[PDB]
Amino acid sequence: LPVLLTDLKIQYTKIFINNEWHDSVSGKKFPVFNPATEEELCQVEEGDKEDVDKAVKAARQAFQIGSPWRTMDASERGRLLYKLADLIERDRLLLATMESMNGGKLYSNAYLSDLAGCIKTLRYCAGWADKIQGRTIPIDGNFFTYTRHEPIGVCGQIIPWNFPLVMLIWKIGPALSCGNTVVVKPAEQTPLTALHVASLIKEAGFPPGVVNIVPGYGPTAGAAISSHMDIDKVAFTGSTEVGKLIKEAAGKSNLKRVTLELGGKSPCIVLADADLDNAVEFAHHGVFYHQGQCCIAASRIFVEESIYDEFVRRSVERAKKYILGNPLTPGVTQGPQIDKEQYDKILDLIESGKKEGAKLECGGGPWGNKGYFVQPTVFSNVTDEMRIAKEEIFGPVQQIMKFKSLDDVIKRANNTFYGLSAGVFTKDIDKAITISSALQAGTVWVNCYGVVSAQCPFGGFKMSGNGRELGEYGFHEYTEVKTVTVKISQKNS
Amino acid sequence: LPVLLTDLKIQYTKIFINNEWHDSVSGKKFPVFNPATEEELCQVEEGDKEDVDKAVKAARQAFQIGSPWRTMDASERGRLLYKLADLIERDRLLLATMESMNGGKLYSNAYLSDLAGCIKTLRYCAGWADKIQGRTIPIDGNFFTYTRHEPIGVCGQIIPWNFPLVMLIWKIGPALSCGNTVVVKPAEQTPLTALHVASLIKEAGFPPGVVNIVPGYGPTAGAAISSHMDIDKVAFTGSTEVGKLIKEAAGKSNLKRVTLELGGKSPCIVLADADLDNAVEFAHHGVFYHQGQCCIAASRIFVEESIYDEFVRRSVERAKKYILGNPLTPGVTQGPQIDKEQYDKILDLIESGKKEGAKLECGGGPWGNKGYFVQPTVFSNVTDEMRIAKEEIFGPVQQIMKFKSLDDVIKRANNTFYGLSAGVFTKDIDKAITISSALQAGTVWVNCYGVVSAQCPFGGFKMSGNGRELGEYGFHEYTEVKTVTVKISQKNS
Amino acid sequence: LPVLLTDLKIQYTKIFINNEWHDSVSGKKFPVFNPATEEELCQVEEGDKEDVDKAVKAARQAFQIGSPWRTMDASERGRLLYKLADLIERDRLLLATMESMNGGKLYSNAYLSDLAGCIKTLRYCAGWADKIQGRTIPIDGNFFTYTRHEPIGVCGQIIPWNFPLVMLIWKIGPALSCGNTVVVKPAEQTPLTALHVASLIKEAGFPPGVVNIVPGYGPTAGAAISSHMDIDKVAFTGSTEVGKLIKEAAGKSNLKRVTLELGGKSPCIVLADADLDNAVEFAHHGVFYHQGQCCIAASRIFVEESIYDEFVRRSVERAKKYILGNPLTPGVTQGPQIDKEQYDKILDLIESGKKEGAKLECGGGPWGNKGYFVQPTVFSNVTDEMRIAKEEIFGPVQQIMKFKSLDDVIKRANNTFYGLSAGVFTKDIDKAITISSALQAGTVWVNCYGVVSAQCPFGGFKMSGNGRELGEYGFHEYTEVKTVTVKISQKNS
Amino acid sequence: LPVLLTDLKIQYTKIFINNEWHDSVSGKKFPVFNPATEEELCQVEEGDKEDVDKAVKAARQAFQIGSPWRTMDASERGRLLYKLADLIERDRLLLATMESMNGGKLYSNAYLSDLAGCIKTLRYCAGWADKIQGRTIPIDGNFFTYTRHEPIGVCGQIIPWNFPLVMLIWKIGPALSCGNTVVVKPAEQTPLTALHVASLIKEAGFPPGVVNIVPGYGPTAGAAISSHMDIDKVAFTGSTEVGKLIKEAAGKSNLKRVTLELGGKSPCIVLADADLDNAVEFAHHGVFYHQGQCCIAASRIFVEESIYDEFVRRSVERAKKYILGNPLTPGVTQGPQIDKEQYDKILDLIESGKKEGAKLECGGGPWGNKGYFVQPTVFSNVTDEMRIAKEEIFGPVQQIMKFKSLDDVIKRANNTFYGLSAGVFTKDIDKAITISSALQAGTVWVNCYGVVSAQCPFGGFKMSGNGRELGEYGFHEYTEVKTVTVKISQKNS
Ligand SMILES: [Cl-]
Ligand SMILES: [Cl-]
Ligand SMILES: [Cl-]
Ligand SMILES: [Cl-]
Ligand SMILES: [Yb+3]
Ligand SMILES: [Yb+3]
Ligand SMILES: [Yb+3]
Ligand SMILES: [Yb+3]
Repeated sequence: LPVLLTDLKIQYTKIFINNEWHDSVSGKKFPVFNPATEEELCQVEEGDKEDVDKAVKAARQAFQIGSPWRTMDASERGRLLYKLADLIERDRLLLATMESMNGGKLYSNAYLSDLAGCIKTLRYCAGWADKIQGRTIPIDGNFFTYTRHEPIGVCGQIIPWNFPLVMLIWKIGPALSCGNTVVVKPAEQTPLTALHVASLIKEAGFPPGVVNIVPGYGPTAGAAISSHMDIDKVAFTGSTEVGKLIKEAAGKSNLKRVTLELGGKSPCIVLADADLDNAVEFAHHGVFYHQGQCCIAASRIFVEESIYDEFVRRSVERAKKYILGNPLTPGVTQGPQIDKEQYDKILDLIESGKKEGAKLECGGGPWGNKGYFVQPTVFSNVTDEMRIAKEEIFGPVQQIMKFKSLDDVIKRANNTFYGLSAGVFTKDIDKAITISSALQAGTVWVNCYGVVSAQCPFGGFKMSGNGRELGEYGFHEYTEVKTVTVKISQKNS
Repeated sequence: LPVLLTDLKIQYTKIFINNEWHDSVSGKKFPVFNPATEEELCQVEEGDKEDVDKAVKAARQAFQIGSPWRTMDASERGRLLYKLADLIERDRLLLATMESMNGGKLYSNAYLSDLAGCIKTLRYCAGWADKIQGRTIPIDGNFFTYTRHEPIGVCGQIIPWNFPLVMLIWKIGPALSCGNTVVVKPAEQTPLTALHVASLIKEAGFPPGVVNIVPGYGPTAGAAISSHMDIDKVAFTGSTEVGKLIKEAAGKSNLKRVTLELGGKSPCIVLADADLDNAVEFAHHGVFYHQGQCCIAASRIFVEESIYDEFVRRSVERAKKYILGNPLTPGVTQGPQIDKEQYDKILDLIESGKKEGAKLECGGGPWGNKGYFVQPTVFSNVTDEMRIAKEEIFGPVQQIMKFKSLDDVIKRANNTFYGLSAGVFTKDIDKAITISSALQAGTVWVNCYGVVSAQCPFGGFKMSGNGRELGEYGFHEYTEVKTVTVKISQKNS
Repeated sequence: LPVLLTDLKIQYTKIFINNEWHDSVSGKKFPVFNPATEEELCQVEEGDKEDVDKAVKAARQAFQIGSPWRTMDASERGRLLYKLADLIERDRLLLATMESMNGGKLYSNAYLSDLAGCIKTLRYCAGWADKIQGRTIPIDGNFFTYTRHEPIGVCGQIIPWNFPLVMLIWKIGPALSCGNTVVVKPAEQTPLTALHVASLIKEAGFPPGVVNIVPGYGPTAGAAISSHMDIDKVAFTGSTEVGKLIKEAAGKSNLKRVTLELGGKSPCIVLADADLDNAVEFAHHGVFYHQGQCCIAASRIFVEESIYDEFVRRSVERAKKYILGNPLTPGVTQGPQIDKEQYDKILDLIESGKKEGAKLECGGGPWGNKGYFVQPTVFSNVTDEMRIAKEEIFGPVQQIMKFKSLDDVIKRANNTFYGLSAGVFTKDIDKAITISSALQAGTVWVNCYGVVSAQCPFGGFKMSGNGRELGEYGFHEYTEVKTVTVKISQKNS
Repeated sequence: LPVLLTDLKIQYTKIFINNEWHDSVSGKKFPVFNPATEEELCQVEEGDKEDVDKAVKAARQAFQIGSPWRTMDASERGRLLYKLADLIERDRLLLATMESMNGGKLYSNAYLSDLAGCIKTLRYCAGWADKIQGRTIPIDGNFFTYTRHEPIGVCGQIIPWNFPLVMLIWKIGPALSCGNTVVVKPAEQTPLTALHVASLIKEAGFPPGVVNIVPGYGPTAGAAISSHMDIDKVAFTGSTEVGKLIKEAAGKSNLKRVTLELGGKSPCIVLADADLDNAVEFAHHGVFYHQGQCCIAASRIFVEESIYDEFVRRSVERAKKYILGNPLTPGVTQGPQIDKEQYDKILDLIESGKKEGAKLECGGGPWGNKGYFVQPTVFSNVTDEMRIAKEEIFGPVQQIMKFKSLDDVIKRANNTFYGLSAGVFTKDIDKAITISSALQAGTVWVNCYGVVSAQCPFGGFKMSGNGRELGEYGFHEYTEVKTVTVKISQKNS
């Protein structure tokens, strides 16, 4: 784990449009904070409807027929993306520090996991650019028919604060690989890494207007994107609540395409025959990773009666081993929550757990004199009606439940409007296949949890999302199919 | 062209749920009319929110893990669909008569085109049932990862009145092939063919609750479908205006998946080098087919200056050759519009053409003492600002425009919020490919128009739709991808 | 199990070319026998090089550009195949009787398994006809590039005697679905079902010359096919020995494409944790099905030491329960071997088992006064060097071996030039996945054996074959890819 | 066009096995020559059957289950290939010089075309590594079935002398991307670039034994590869004559898979309406590129009568503009033929053209006092029976023929056992599509010629080849499909 041997200096704080740095039309700025100290890190230009309009015009112009981005070889789009990955690799130390400092993310994770995933995902996407293909089709009658899988056009992309850099790349990688242009609105909490990446997009040689980055707030800049009459598609990751507003606004405006990656209340099912230590470790990591600030948090763990007490005991032992503090210090194993609103919501939910009669096993309160820290918390004897069993906590709070009937626990696992992911722990082949088939979740892990790679599509069932990101399948939502049918004198097979 | 040698008797008029016939919960009925005579044909049970709720419960139960529809071989779903096609083929005379009588559709077309397309499309879809496949994926790390392309679940399907039988099959064929269950709401104007098909679904042996058909009105039964908290996906074909309401309601309710096939204002571009007679014939058929009541109507025809006068002349000659009347009588070549609302809208638009200074070449008024008939109408010297150049008419009204610059005419062709289809007429290879690439339309025909087959995906760019129907690509919107990732000791390529 | 209530009458005995029945050019005929009685059933026209030449000219003419088979809609090729399946279904009783009588196949199996598989496979293939698609490709430079997946042309298809009807359809179904024309040479032992099917091909309405059937001998008619200068592809199922001659002759003649489905010496690995009764039953059925006359016979069963004695005991109990006799009589559970040569080879191999010191558990000799019957035979304590452990027996002879080390048994399983299939019996998820990955076999069954369906590709590793049949992947070997690259002024994504 | 500013020094001349440099088992060496001067460049170790055996053992060991190459992430195989491309890019000057000096290839072409194509193709292949996917399949019955697209194993790859570096990468790129190990035998005329690349394979960090390079002769080392009992697949590019021997030897040995890219006698058809200057230029470049030493040489140009004289005139003008000499000197536009055998064959064929009565328009003899130079030669009034119209010349010799009937000229174009490529020159959409459909050739160019890219599959019909290289489709011949079918209690869609 190497480190940045010089203090981090912030440089890019302006709106990025047509590969140039712009002040906001209003001239207004907004503060960016460090969640571990509660102090301001810098001021960033506040983009609003006027700044989004400017970005969309730039993206539209870069998408015009005959433009450099439209006419360059698909393989050259791929080359630009591979170059961008090499540049992010070059700036790995500074990006990981910036991510840790701005996002409250453990530095070891930011460096070893987030930045590695960013680079790997970009390289994966670069490889697809010249492999996106349409079809020739044996239509009835004397015609030659083919399809083009064209880019859609201008894509508005709203990035969350939990994995700012990784999610930036999950959105721009496929969009750019397919030949779209983008208007990106990073989270108001975490715009800094995106703006540094914008500097590298310019350096890599992307044509101007292909990527535009407008920092600002959700209700202003985000709503402007979702309601814009000349944005062809919006991609959003965040709360199911905002996802509903995005989908509504797309309908009311211009029927723009929508992909959504939203909340979860993901279940694990631990059968009596499971490797118990493996299940305890993965379920733990599943819920506590990045201070519980993952959509796929394993937030309902159902364990068969006969191993339930042992599971809870081993779980509690594991949860008591954390060292809270500044995420930049080596040996620290839990950072802060992102901000006050999230912090408040987590404490309010923990209070309902206590009140509604869940058994508190450890934690259950705040920590420290500054920073938005929550003690890692475990609740056992949780029942399905409790707030902590129904609502996404997005904090370091583990719920452990008991079951005796597999039919019943699958019904309980599925009894939610969420459906992002699930885990199944068992040594039985038949159970692994049949339970994973029966769970209403977009990703099911068997004897593991939280394994996400560029090669696999990822997305939710039900209210956890619309569409998929990554893998071969995820590229589909960044193309628009055009059928061309040509009259011919005589067709032959 | 054989005919039904006995008078048509109407039999199926009730709500179809769990393969049984139900009265409406309210007990209310609504009238169904013949648009050629303005007389009532029968009374049909009026489904509302209570009847939709009943249908969705039935569809949900038929979709449960372990149910007959979920556990039967994919190849058996295909067999049921091929059986259903054979039954529709058996009842071809009666279905085509019912379609002609109820829908105002020329009988020769209903028999030779609509019913043939219904049967062919069903047979095509039947063939896909056991060919829908997921992937095994070479994920990073020691894991085995695969995907399942599962059915989504309960699909609400809202069918238009213009092609009631064909569009019923375009929706149910793929949905059922993929293993979904469906709640169908046929158009209030045209429920009769759908209910007859329901009788054949029962006869073919589909399990109960797999297909449920609830006749009724858009604002009541349609809104109930779009806003239902346990419908996983809604598919709608109709006006862009209603499409916007559907997408809004999906967002506000349960974030259900939405596919929309909506209006158009589709352009044709006729180059000076085109086979003129071929272009005149296809552009004519393109706009006048089924009394102009096609989403893909070729409603803006741009013709190069030097051949423009000849094109208009030959167009007018062709448009003056129709015989209006009852669509059941042999030799009749134009039937009525579907209803009063459509009729009014068409006459009001024709009035704006005259008023705003378009040149009326033929037609321009109503016809007859009964039935919703409009004279076939041609306007030349149309300009881009006129109501008839901007708004979907959905009537027998042809607009012919002049151009001299190809750059300019592509911009004019694309200058609309619509984007369903387009036509290009030229003998030049380079022009055919480059113009078709530049047009923002889901289907582009070259030297033809209106060629639609089961093998080709069909759908709109921009506000003409979201998603695609038919072809390999159209099956994607009736599946939900689940990724399963299994921990293993050691992976090998 | 219904039966033919009238004595079977043989009708079609001539060469089938251009949908007409031909005598042999020489005028010669050859006898066809019943293997259960050793008596002649009829005389069939003996096709030779002159008759193959005539068939290839017919197939070539039916494949010419502009011919009915080349110009008909892909969907119509599919319709013809679905019609042919309906006709085979209609003649199911007579075909199953003919198969049983001619092939020595148990009637219950012929009716319930072979004929059902024939019909299902044809219906599967029919579904692919209009779903075979090429690609549009984003090539570097200003070009439009697409591919056509064309039929190859005239395909010579050499069918084995073990599953004459099923294998006829495995070859012609995909070939015809893809738009090829075929010259078929059924096994000299079993030409009768193929000729009846030819009568149904004519009845279904296939254009003449699309399917031609030339009965005759391997060294004459088969060699003529393999060495023909105007056959584009040869498909052969049979012994690895003949497969080598076919591949050699394709190289020496016209470099025709070759697919081969050849012998096996397929292993099963039974782990100590396996469901023992399930493993015993599947391994038994795996080796004894159709008198052991299956390429995939489970002819080396490796069982973990601790359950080995119990496995052998339960295996022997199962093998002693057969009733030998005429395959048409209800209750009979083992028919004869196909002919003298196979019969001799089986007895000679059984003699080596005894001689080389394998432990004979049951059987080990001939049965009856007529017909080519072999007692069902089990050998335990078999070692890897014995003839019965190395050579394909193609008879009712089970070999059971012991192992203690999983590493070692995988090496033993793989230590063969064969590689058609394998079985793994275990309750452990990790073992199932890792063992199946490590086995060098085209199909690996887990906790089952011999499960073959139209939807799955099937074929060998190593000397068990070249290429795959059936599934999506199997259709590839019946197309030829043509790339078309068109110069254009300017490409756009 | 930058150049190597230091004299080229040859370094790598030994056999490359397990990432180490080996002398030949015999200790023998063979000379390598410069074809422009006829002088020896160096001595290289002569690999024979003993050296191939050593290479195959190394490749087999690197392919064992549990080895680094088998267990590394697919994405890491891709990374190694992208690294190798970066290294070839770094050594571009030296590789292009070595190619020019050893291969007789014009330096500008070697640098700007060959090396660029090498790098681009490697980068394309790198992108596929983690995108090779199998399927999950909805089989009949209660089973879970999936497929693995595994690497085949040890691939023997025999590279031609005409494009030594490009063809090396066309073979190793896909093979390695798919996870195979390789034993490569470069052409005896041109081993030097391959051995330098081997040095870069070691530097990039490929595991030992994954790539092994054995220089030597065709009849010894090549035959050893083709006949080896433990090589799973052989890929060969070269003469159709040797291709036949390779396919024969694969059949006689171990039924190894064979892909062949062989000769051509490719036709162009120039219609009267074609852009004549464009057609003349592409047809010229098509036949004369790299001294005519391309499999796809446009060696039969059929031109419509009315433009034939003008075409010949303009062709002859173009062919008279070459400057022959050493391919390293700027401004030189034609290098030597590769060796004496090729040189002799070309002069002998040119002599038949004169003798059999073709009209000699220019050239027709040798050039210079040293080097294997042939004057660029044009023959008009060529007829279909002449040796120069039937046999692959593989030299700078253009044949121009006359036609009047399009039906007849397509028959003439197709009347050959070859089928690699073809060109069609016309402005007519219908003709372009229908002629390209009717030509029996693997690649058809329209209004261009010789356009080859990594994204497009390439290969022959008929005796010009078996299989395809490059594009998505070309990756298929470097995988082996394994079906895994798992018994389950109950399947659900
Ligand atoms: Cl498509
Ligand atoms: Cl997928
Ligand atoms: Cl392809
Ligand atoms: Cl597959
Ligand atoms: Yb505080
Ligand atoms: Yb009226
Ligand atoms: Yb005997
Ligand atoms: Yb000389």
